[PDB]
Amino acid sequence: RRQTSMTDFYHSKR
Amino acid sequence: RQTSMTDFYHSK
Amino acid sequence: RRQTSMTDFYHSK
Amino acid sequence: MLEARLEQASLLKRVVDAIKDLVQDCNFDCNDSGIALQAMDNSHVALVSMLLKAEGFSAYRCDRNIALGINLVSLTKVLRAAQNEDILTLKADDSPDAVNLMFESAETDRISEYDIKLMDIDQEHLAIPETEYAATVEMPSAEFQRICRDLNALSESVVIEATKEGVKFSCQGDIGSGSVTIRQHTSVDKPEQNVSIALSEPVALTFSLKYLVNFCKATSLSSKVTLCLSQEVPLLVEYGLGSGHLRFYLAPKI
Amino acid sequence: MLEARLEQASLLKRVVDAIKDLVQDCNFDCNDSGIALQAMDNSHVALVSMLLKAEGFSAYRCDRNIALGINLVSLTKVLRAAQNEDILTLKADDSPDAVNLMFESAETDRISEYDIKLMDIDQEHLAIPETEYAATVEMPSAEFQRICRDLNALSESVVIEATKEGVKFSCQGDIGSGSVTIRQHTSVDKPEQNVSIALSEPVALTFSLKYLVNFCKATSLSSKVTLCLSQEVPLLVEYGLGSGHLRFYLAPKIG
Amino acid sequence: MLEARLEQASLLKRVVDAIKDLVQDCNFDCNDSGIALQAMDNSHVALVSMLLKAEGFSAYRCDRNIALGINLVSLTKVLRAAQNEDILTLKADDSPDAVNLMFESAETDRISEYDIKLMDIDQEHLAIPETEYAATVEMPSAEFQRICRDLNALSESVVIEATKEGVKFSCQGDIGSGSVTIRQHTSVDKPEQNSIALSEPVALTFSLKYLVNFCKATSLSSKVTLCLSQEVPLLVEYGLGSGHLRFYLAPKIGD
Repeated sequence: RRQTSMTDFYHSKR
Repeated sequence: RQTSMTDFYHSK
Repeated sequence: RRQTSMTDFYHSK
Repeated sequence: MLEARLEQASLLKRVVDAIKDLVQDCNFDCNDSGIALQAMDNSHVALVSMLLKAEGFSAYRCDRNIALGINLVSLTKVLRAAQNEDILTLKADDSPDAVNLMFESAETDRISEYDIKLMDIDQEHLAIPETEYAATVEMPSAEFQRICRDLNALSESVVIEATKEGVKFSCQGDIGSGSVTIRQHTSVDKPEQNVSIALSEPVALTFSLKYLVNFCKATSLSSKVTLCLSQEVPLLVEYGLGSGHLRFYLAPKI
Repeated sequence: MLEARLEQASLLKRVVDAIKDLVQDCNFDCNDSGIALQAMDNSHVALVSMLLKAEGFSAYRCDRNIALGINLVSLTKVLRAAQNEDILTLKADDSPDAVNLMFESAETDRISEYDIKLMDIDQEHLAIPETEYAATVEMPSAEFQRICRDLNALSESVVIEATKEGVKFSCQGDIGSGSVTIRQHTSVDKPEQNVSIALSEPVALTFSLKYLVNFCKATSLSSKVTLCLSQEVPLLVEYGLGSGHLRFYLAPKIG
Repeated sequence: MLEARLEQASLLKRVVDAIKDLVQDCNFDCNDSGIALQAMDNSHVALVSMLLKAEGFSAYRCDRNIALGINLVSLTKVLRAAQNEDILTLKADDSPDAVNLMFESAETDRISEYDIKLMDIDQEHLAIPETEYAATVEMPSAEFQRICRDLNALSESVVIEATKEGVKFSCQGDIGSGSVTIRQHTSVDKPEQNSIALSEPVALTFSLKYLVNFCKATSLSSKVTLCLSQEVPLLVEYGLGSGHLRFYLAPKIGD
């Protein structure tokens, strides 16, 4: 029903 | 003209 | 800037 | 009900590829004799007749006759997943809704299994009486395929002319006219590459080249093809399978 | 500043070929450790993480960290002019506007030189912590590629199921249903055919097959592929490079 | 009138393949010297000049000069029906409406016969005087073709610049700038030779798409000759054994 995103699991960094 | 296969063989 | 033509160099025969 | 084991998955792949472009949806009729097929194209111009004999399978079992209605495009999609050397097994149940295909390889213990949904096909079969043909031509299948492609490049129709000397295929079109003449040719060295003509009386017929080109997609099934001609009957193009046959019938243009 | 030389250009070409169809524009982050790359696709469904360590180069020199923004399609166009055997050298200056590529061939005296303009790319980088995966499957890369293509012919999604038994890839679609099961297999003769499964707990996840098919374009980089799965994190598909690595991360389908 | 027999059907097939994408409809002028052809492309930027000498045929006979106007696409359709090793025979009469093609194979007895309808073509031929070129470069045809494709991927134009040391092909474009330098290389090798005969250095610019079209003659010879001087078009010559196939390319000026 939903294709998840990589950003659902790992937070943004610099 | 192009003939048909059913012109040569009956359906069975 | 300009593509020359073959006819610029050789004349008709 | 049905459990049929092919030694090389290649045979089935070749057969399906040799049928699918003429007829997309076919009934595979399975009985104690093996797996048979007969289908006309949508225009009723050509007819395919396949027999895979039960002797050709490394364990053939069919308890009750059943027609497996299969879309050959889907079947091709599934069959690409097996290498030519995979051990292939077809299975089906009593009132089957799907056909089970299993591909097995050696030295891996890797298992491939597919369940292709069946479809309902209303099979109109035709009675084909045994015929004594005026001309019978045995020739390399690749040679016939090349001739068909070459003449199809120029025309939609081909005139086939069988005489005691040899066989002429001729065509004409907007670009011009072309022809290929083959004579009876026997080699002791390489007889895969022989041309035989058994002829009681000369014969000349016209046929659609697109259908013959479709027929020639069976070239991979045998290095040899047989053409059977007489005026009052459709052309027969036969490829031997080893344990069965694949025959194409083509109605002439008159 | 930057001078990085490969003895065999093939490594770079395949790497670019293994990345460009998933993400077109990438920053090559250059530092003393080597050349790294991390990029998400436009849908943020997959993430590429490449490392070419300084160890694999003839001569690695970089006094200042720099991000080289490169369009990989242009890079592929330029790299087509280099044979796998060609000696390859990347060079860049202090605040570069372009990267210099040099291809050298043996027994020819032929030298090819290209100056590829760099571009400004705002790439969202993610912190990926080291994970202890519930299942780790090492298998022939060509086998995984074949499985992915075969099932992609039939469906958009694949269920990967890792148990003590083996690994099952299954799919469903309009034509029907399919599955491929591999058991952990050890060959005394030829160990590229090996399938090893290290599993602490069974795991079952669903993934997009088109992304996996794109991943499998890295098959030419290694005869072996490693699949790392656990229930709560994206799938990891890793190809070893010899002296570096190429990792793909794929977010699962859940509903 | 005309009966010309080739021992190998390959020569004609390759020759037609090397012309058809440059000029589609051509007049084959047949005389006692053999079969010649000269045609400009639709833009009048390039000119093809072919000579198949009567010596190259196993039986060449021409009682009367004849211009055979042929659509080369139809000719390719018909020539595909002959294998490279087939004995090929052309025939034509005095006022012909068609050209007769006959393909015969050995150890088979199969004969193929085709009559291609001719067309009326008004082709403007140009007088090309014998020229003393400032630079003459002999190089492997496959190498020139590879260079042309590689640079055509990156640019519309290529500068060909010859000095005593060697030959530089350079280009510029949106992606950046590139160059390939070949040095004069004499190895016993065979077709790897690269020779430059130069009286004066010369640098001229040319369209890469036309050169890529030229390189479709690569199958006719392992060697290609580039002839350059400042005031005349570039000559790209492929030797045939029987004569020659020449392409002339007018330069780009005032960049």
